[PDB]
Order: sequence, then C-alpha cells, then structure tokens
Amino acid sequence: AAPESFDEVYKGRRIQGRPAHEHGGGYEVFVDGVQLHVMRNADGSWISVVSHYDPVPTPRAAARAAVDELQGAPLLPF
Amino acid sequence: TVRKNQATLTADEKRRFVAAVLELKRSGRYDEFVRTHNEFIMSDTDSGERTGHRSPSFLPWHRRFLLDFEQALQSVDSSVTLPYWDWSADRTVRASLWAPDFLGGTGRSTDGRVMDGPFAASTGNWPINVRVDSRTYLRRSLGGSVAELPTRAEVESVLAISAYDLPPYNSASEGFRNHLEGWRGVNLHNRVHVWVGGQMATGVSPNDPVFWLHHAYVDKLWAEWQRRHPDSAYVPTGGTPDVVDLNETMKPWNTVRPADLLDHTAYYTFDAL
Ligand SMILES: [Cu+2]
Ligand SMILES: [Cu+2]
Repeated sequence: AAPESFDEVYKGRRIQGRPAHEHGGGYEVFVDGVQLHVMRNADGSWISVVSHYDPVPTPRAAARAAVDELQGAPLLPF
Repeated sequence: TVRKNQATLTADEKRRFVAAVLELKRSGRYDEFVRTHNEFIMSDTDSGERTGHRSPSFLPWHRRFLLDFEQALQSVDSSVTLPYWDWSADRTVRASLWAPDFLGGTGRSTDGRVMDGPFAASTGNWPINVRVDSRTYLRRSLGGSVAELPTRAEVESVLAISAYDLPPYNSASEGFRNHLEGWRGVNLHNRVHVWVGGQMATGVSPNDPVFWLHHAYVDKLWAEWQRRHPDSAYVPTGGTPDVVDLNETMKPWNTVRPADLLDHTAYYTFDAL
C-alpha cells in the first residue's frame, strides 16, 4: 500500500505528497510545486535527493528534511 | 600508482592535487563526474535495477569510478594520485584535511557556506553547477547532523563479517557490503556523508572534493576485508535479476565487470595495507 497523500505549509513552504536517469517512483513529493525526487528503502524508510544518506520514516518527513536542508532556497527541477 | 593517506601528503603533493582538481573543474570535466554519480544515486532502487550503490556492485562500481577520476587527474598532472581519508583516525574538524591549504573547513552557521580553502565560493574557482536547488556555493556542516564519525573499533566489527553480501542484495542485506555502505548496523559510509553535511549529504555529493577521499578509504576497506577473508569473494555469481553478478558488465562503462576490479593491485597499491 502506498502512503497517504499530504499537503501542509512547513517552515513557510508548501510541501505536498501523493501516490503516483531517475527511478520510477511510486510516490511524488513537491516543494512549492517543484518535484523533489524521493525514494523508499526496503525497510519502509524514505530518503530524497536533498538528503540521501539519512533515512526518515515517511515521505512527509523526507519533504520536511528537504525544506530544513534548503534553508529557503528554491528547489530546481531534476 | 600509490594511494596515500591524505594526512601524510607533503605540501607539494597537496598543492598539485588541488590544482589538478581545480583544472578538471575549469575544463568542465569535473561536473560530468557529479552528473554520472547523481544519475545512479537516483535510479538504483532496492526493488529494481541497482548498480552503483545499495547493491553488491557498490564497491567495484566505485572502484572503477574512482579510477576514471584518478586517470582524469593524471591527464592534468601525471604525479597526482587519489589520497584517502581515514575518518576513523582523522576524526575532528581540526584535522589537517580541513585546513585552508587542503579542502578548507566547515561552513558558516547561517547558510552552510564554506569560507576558506581552494574550494570556497569566494575564490571564483568552484561553482556548484550540477545541483538540486538554486544555491551555487560549496556547503558543509562538519559534525552537524550526526555527532561522530565511525571509530576504528566499529570499522573492525564490519571488517570481521565473512560474507561479502547476501540476498536480497540491497539495503536490507546482512553481510559486509551493506554494513560498510551503512544501511544496516553501526553505519560507516552513509554516516560519513551525513557527518560532512552540505552537498556531501545530498544526491550530488561529488560536488565536494572530499567525496573522492572518502570513497578511496571505503575502497581501501574493501581491500582490507579481502586480506581478512581470502576465502570469501564477490557474490552473486550468476543469474540474479536487477543485480550485477560477478561476470556481468556494469553501466555506464559496459566493458568492465566486478571480476575485473576485485584485485586493486592491478591498478594501484596503498601506502600500507
Ligand atoms: Cu558515497
Ligand atoms: Cu589465514
């Protein structure tokens, strides 16, 4: 089963998640409407191209870690 | 070709290494290494095709990727070889590695920007071009997201593991490869990426020149594992969907197999092994 979708404003940025040279991702995340590449690991944790080496439990947690890392910078399309 | 511990380089060797790296960057060659790495980081998956990491070929793939990079450095200055960073020994922000004559230090607290050394954005010599966000400056936060680098004792606990890799040959595996990569256990390679922070913690991690030194030490640990376990070898050995078996070729090169890369001494030796 895919995780549920989400939509919130986190640290002033809109983060959204939804079930759907880069893999064919079963789930999509956006930060202010720009897609963030995310990936699920076998144990159910998530990572993203902004924070690839530090797994977090959910795609919303990956979106929030990306906003934390970006420190206000716009994401670029991948 | 001798790969030497970074800590041991002379002033002249540090100067020549930095100059060769900066010339690869100037000429445009450096950024295509960053782009190739990113393409595999984002495409390898635990449930499908996987080559450059989360998989048994993590080690031979990086051994060939690092040989491609070293050969490019040698095309600029034939005296330069890739040094390695023993993060179990050189484990603080005060290490010589992070001095202004070598890689520069940590980033400032406001935006993570590295402010000193040859790779600082202010030099004009290290634009971050292959990137996932607008920021074009090298960033680091040494020790920011995780408190400590691995210790020698932790490294030994991984070197003691006899199986090279195990089914399902991905981030859930037991065995040496996945414990050195760090998805399970005390965590060696992934934790170093998290510890450096900045671009090293992202899917464009070769943007920091420390990438190469980190992976040259991971490559050395594979060599040490081999000497610990002369009876153990690369697996799988044939017929495994989505995974590079011993005698299958690896993308992107297509002309080399794990088997061609098991013996590093065909290409270089270490200062000590
Ligand atoms: Cu790595
Ligand atoms: Cu023996």
